[PDB]
Amino acid sequence: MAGLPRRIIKETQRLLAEPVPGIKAEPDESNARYFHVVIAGPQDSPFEGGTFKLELFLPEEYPMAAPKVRFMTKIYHPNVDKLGRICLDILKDKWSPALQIRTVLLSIQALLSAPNPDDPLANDVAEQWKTNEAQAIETARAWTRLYAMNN
Amino acid sequence: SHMQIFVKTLTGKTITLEVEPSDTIENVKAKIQDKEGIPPDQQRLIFAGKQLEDGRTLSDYNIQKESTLHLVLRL
Amino acid sequence: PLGSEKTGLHVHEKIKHMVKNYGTMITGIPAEILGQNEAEISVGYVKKMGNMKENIAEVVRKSEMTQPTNSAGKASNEVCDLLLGTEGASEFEKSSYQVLSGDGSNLKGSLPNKNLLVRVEMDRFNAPQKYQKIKREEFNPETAEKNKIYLLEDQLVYLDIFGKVIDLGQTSDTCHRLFNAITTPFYQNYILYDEYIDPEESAEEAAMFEMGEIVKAKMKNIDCWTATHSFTIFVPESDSEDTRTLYPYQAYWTSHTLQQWFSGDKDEKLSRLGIDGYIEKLALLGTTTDSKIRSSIYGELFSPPGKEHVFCTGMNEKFSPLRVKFKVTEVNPEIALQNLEEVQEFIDTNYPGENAKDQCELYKIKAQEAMTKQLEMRL
Repeated sequence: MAGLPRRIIKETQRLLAEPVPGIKAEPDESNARYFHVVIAGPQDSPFEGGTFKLELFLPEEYPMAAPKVRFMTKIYHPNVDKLGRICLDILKDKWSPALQIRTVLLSIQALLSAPNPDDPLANDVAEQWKTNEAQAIETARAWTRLYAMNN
Repeated sequence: SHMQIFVKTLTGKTITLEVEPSDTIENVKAKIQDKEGIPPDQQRLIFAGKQLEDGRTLSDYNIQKESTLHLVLRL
Repeated sequence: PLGSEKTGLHVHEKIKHMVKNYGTMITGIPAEILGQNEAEISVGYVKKMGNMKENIAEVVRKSEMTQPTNSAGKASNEVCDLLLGTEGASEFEKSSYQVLSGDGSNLKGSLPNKNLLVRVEMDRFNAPQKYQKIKREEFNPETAEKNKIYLLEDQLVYLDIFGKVIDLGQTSDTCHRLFNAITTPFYQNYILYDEYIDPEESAEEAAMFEMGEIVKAKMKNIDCWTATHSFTIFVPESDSEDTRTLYPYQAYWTSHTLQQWFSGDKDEKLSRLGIDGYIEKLALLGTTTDSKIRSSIYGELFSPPGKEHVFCTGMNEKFSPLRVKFKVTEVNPEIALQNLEEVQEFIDTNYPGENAKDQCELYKIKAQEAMTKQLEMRL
């Protein structure tokens, strides 16, 4: 709470008070601009029953600039690269302070239910998603059970 | 101090712009809009293999007299 | 004039059928030229170990040069070129845009019962969201972050998208008061309209609020409009005023081509709104201030087919004002049909095939061959 504009303090408290369903997001003790995030694999998606760990970080320029987010758990998704980064891409526009931490988290969650392999970040993964969606989904189920079912 | 650069597309069509070395990349995109009727939000510019970012400036990429930019129309 | 409408709809049906089946080939560009230029732009992405020539193939496999443009502006240029001919398009380009009036009426009154082409350009109001205190000694317009408010000890200025400094008309007394009230380190360089800032809380927070009110009032007379989207509407002549349809044609950056728009029949689906229903949605897009209705209408009018309800949610909610602008011109069906028929013969001649998919693939392999050879000869 120390050293922060009222907006970050209140975004934080309202995330803790009324968390996004399926998402746990709590700030680190030593650093309040850093959030330890856990997103559950949506139901009826290849990631169901998984529990994916992510890092969400508010740089010094937040909220003028978007949060940085990274997956920590490996995941087989056409929009997550080998290093855990996601496409928070706003078409025909840029990040704006009208967007919030909650919006970023809801978008990642939605993206797990709606993979988009036509505008990709993980190419190998996206190729197989467009070409062989059934095999891509099976592999993701296997990745989920190997990497995301005990932390 | 005005100067002149070229913008080329995949079809080989080339246009000529008059610009200043301090001109922002969004000013360049608006000059492309003036010539071609293409919105800035529907343009990507490439110089020397790298993308020209909004909010930066022509000199920040060291773009000078008679440089050829590449206008990408599929992303 | 019973059966009179179908010579415009044949123009519509021909361009739709050809774009659907031929994609980028309707521009009439020979496959060789496409491959040659893609080659020159591609040289630097090559891996130069092993036999570079086998990874040249890796580059040619990597090519997307036959996939159609998804620039909304470029697709509009192509629709204009096909339907009006190169010279007609050039005359249409010279006429001025009209700002769509609040109720759309100026556009409805610009659609007499002839075959018409509408071009639309839509702007988004790109006003500053950020400010920073700065000393005059430290402020350099060329290098400073653009589209930003700068509060100096004796001046309040707006550094616009073109790096020009616009004074905001405040006395040095007012600026000195505002500068000296905003003292907290993390409010020296911040955002303008924070919903959590309370003018009744603090002298600093009242100064931040007052500066936002000043900037907001001044931006109302400053041109912050930047073109964001472009499309066309074909409006064939009809047999009765109440049975007239329009057909919107668009591509959309990083989202879809005009081929894909046509394949999902969004032109037909939107056509079912009628002229008044479509105009009314288009007119509301610009008058509403409810970001949820703006996003919902934007989604309905401009998403790729089937994404109307997800297109402008979440990260892509439409927070900024939009303004629709239009221009209208008459289309000669003989000219547009002759244009389309010349392109069809060009394609049939130079890229023969039993079906359209084979002509497309022959075109693609010809372009790949020309790219392969050019990249070979320069490495």
